[PDB]
Amino acid sequence: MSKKGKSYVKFNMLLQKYILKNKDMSKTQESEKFLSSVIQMIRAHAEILQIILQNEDKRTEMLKNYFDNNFNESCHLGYTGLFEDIQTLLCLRYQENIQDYQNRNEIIQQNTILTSDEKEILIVSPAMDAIHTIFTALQFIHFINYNKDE
Amino acid sequence: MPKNYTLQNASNLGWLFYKDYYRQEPNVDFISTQGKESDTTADFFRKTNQRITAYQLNSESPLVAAFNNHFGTPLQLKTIYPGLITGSGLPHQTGSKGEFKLGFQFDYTTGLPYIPGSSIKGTLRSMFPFSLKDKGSTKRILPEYRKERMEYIRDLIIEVTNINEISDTEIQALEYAIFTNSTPSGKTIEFSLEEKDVFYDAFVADSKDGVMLSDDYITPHGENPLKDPKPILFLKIRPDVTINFYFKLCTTHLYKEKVCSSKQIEEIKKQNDFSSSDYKMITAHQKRNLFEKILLCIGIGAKTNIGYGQLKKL
Amino acid sequence: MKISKKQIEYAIEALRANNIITNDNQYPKVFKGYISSFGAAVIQSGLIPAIIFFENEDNDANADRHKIIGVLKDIINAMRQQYTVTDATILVSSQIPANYSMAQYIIEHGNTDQLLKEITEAAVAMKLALRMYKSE
Amino acid sequence: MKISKKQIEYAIEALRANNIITNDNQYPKVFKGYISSFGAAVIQSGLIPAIIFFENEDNDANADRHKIIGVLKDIINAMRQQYTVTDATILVSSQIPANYSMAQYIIEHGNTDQLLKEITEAAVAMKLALRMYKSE
Amino acid sequence: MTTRMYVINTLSNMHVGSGEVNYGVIDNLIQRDSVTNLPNINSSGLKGAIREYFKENEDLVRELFGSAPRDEKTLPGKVRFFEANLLSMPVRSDKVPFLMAISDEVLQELITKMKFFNCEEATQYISHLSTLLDNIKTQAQGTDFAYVFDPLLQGAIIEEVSIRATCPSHIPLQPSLKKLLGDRLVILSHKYFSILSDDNHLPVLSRNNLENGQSANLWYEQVLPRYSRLYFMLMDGNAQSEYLKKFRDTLCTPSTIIQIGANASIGYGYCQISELSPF
Amino acid sequence: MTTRMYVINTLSNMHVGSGEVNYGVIDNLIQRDSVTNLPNINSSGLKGAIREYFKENEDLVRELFGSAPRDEKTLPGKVRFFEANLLSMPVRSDKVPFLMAISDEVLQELITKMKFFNCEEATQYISHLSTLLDNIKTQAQGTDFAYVFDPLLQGAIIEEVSIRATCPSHIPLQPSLKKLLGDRLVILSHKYFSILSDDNHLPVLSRNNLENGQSANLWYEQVLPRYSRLYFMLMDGNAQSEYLKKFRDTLCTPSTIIQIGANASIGYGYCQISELSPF
Repeated sequence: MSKKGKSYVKFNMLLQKYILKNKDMSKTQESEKFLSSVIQMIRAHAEILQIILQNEDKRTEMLKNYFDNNFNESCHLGYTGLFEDIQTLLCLRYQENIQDYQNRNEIIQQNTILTSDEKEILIVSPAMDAIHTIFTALQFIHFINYNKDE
Repeated sequence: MPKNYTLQNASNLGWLFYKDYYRQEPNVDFISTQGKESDTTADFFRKTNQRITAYQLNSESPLVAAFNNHFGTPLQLKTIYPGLITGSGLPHQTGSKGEFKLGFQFDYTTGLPYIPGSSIKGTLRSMFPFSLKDKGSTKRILPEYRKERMEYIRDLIIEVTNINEISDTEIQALEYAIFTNSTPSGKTIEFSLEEKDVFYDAFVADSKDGVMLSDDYITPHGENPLKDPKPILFLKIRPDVTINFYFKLCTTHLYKEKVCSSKQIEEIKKQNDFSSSDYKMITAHQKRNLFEKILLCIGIGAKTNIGYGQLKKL
Repeated sequence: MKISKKQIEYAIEALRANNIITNDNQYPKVFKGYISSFGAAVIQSGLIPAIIFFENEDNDANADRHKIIGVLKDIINAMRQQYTVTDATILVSSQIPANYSMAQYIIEHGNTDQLLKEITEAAVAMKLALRMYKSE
Repeated sequence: MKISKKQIEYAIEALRANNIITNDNQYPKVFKGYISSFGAAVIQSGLIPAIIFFENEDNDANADRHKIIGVLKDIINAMRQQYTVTDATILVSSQIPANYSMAQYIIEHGNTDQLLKEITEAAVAMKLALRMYKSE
Repeated sequence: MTTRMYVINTLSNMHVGSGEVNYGVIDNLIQRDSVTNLPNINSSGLKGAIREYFKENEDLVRELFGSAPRDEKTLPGKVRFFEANLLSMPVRSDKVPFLMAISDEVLQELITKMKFFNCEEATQYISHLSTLLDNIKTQAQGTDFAYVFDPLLQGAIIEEVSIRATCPSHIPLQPSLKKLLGDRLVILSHKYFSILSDDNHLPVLSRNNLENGQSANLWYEQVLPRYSRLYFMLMDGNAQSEYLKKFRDTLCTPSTIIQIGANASIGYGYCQISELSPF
Repeated sequence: MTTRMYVINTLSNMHVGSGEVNYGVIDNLIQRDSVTNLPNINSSGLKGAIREYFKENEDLVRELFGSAPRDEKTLPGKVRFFEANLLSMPVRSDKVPFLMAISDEVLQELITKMKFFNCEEATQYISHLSTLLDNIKTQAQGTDFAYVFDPLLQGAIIEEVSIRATCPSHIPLQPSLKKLLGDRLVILSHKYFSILSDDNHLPVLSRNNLENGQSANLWYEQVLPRYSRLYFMLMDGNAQSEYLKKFRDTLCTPSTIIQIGANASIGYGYCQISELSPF
């Protein structure tokens, strides 16, 4: 993540919002299963999210509508408004990634000296990196919150 | 074949009128041009007609008793001399001699002549102002239609209920709640199971001392007054035949020109803003009397503009 | 009941030949109601009485309803023209003669089962073909 | 069967272009059911009857159902702009004319197999694309 | 466990539609079982109708049927609703207004279902139904038949001239079987019954949309005749005893009428549910 | 240590969901085998359903199926399940309400699986099925076929694939093979059976969510037809004999009905499991 932008600030506030300061003494942890479902549906619908992101003008409303349609009653306890923060962070990450990596990737592909393996290693997809950042942040939140280990 | 239509010994009237009417008997021709006006064809159709118009219905019929059991208390009305014609558009015409030209509405299982609930519902909704659809082909006639029907329905509602004065918007809401069971915009109202208006089928219940079916003649004299007219033969429900109208109506609660369920009015009444002036209710009996007056005014069936299907209170 | 593309093609050709679909690809409104009424009459009165209903042209108050029987006969003839040579449920010794009345044809050949199946299929195909084109 | 990203983008473009989503990013709730109904009709009745039934608009066939076939036409056109020559595979690529209705095209030279595949992929793409708008 | 058979007596006409996925000469066609191609009520529609009837009792619906849609605490249902299949259908005749028609294949299907599901009173019913089917097959000897068990119904026309009724005198119909299957029972071969219940012979009701007395739309509706009988299976599925007792008592009360299908406002599809009586 | 083949007789409709991995026109599609594309049941579903049935007997479940996911002490499963592949499917006809459809490729797969796995009574079935397949291929000799082994069923029409069934009289069908494959059996070419089991020809049932009489959601569900037969292999690898005997006795009892798949409360996926009988 780049610290010279609003994405780092949004990441910090998103973590601070949904990190439990006191251990929850509940044997069920319904909110953690909701978080696991959100994680799974983010990693499964990554390509549709990429399609949503690659659209320019109306990507924000499309993101909100897609999350609305995929998740039903997406608020049980704890995580409230998590989707709005996630979508804002994802859009900020995508814009930063477009600023950083796009021209670099285009120039990398046009270089004949580099082999296919090195070019693939060097190339970073903006939308996939943003989705991966959201996925990693959610996994960190799940790791801190869930009582069960492993 | 006999009188006193019963489940034990009686032909299905609908079957006899639609399928057995055109049975391929030997030495009867109604396919060729010459056979259609042959006298054998006329005698064949005449005997079938005689069989159809020879059945009676006892007041204590088990069929109508079962109908009363299943569909609740009936609204008993009788027919005026012209008769009652329904389902006249059903195809029953071969161009032969002595045949019933127009169709007739029979129950499939029972065979008793009946008025389908859709016919009753449409006949009742026609006099209500918001029956014509605002679709573009009716743009011209919608205003006057709505105005005259609104005036007539306001008169009927004021007469039959205890409501002193009702508005056009309240009339719209009442009509949509009664028939569509929703708001005029299509939004569903949170109604309960028993808060629905069901228009069952109307069945013949009693032909007192005569048959329930008869044949009538309509003779259109041509535009040319010198050529002979062309008689038309059809099947009518006889005069003085008891028709049982079965309904399942509810109580309609109106608050601030809006239609609300029983629970919503139960909560609204308790609130310390409940205006008695802005609250109107129509019981099931008042709604039934409204439907009864509509039927006694306009009648039901076909050829109603010329006196057919006119009902009288038993 | 699945209708093949060739049946719909036959329906289109029969509608064109019987002068229902005009040159500019438009058909009178009441013809779809005629088709639906024919199906209902077949269910309600039987095949022979329904065909007698729709072959009688003496009404002169509705539109010309006898064309639908001509379209049905043309579709049936075109379907019979390409029956496979198995001769079990074929019954195609020839086509239906043009000047024959279809009701008489049904009376003469007591194969009401096959004729009923073909007539039902042809009516459905003609309904679909009319749905292809534009009303008034 | 697996939908590519390009087909979903084509579905978004066609849905916006064929006037299904208003400028407020809402689509009428009936269209998802219409897509499901089109799939079920293709399965139960067949490609040709389903296309014919869903393409007509002369009556009150919900006055919006032909927009689905318009979107399918747009998607199939877009998919046949690309993957054009690909001589190693067995597919025929052409541009289906704007004046030709889809029913007319499949009646004429549909071949009913490439068209079946394109229709099912286009329907799936439409469902995925509608998942990113909201019901009115 | 504790599977029971319930019979649906349609007091009025029934239209459970399959949507516009089917195109025939009739606009609106009814649902048919995908195996036997006979009119049927899907288990989803049956469960929905009974849930709509019981909706006032929240505890009963929650315990038995499960959580409503848009409920935070999603909850599975304890009772299992099986598909309603056609038992008897009314057919029009000239000796009588209507007759109750059942086919030998329908009887075999019923026997097989009772054997497989182990209904409450299935033993004696299976015995006597198997006996009746064997006697019917012995009389027919592999031919089309139309057997009536009332001697006055000889020579009757079953909806069509080609289907005429005969009476084998020594084949007995038990009073309990008559109660389950219906009075004026005619048992038809598979061909005759498939002809009588096919799309061309099922009753059609017409509807007209009028605009100031002029016709706008005209469509015809396929319906299942009134007084037709259908059967379905109910599994308790480890449900609470008192809620099940209330459910059974309400469903089997003669005052209870359930609406299944379409066109509820105009009187389509009102039924009575009855339990399988002891033989 | 012993491999036994079991047959799944389906008493209702089956929906085992593929789960959005396979997109299609229908929103909910059933599970199909990876190689043959025929409808099947994943072994995880079979194990889950049977474990759900036997949940009452903790000792049997622990010894045979394994430990519950939440248990701290891990216990492997001792009984090894295998996926249930389609054996025979009902197809609509005109002479009989339905026929039991099998294909030459399905029979060959059954023979190959029996050879590979060495079922308990594999030898006799392999011999007789090989005889049947050789006779059928000698009779058809390279053409598309549809063979019925009951003379009364001659000339039956398969409605979906409009072909008539011809009876070769010199090919005998043993009674044990009739018990296995099913009564009223038709053996078709691979193409006919593929069309019959295709996505375009399997039953689709419409389901609607009504919000105060108006449709909220609408979706379509693919279902495996009622009475379809599926077979699976069961390995009793290193299991205690008494628990195995109790499991086999309970599973093969005619009173045992198993629910496999989705829509349990509306009677989807109720099966009966029978063992491979001796020839």
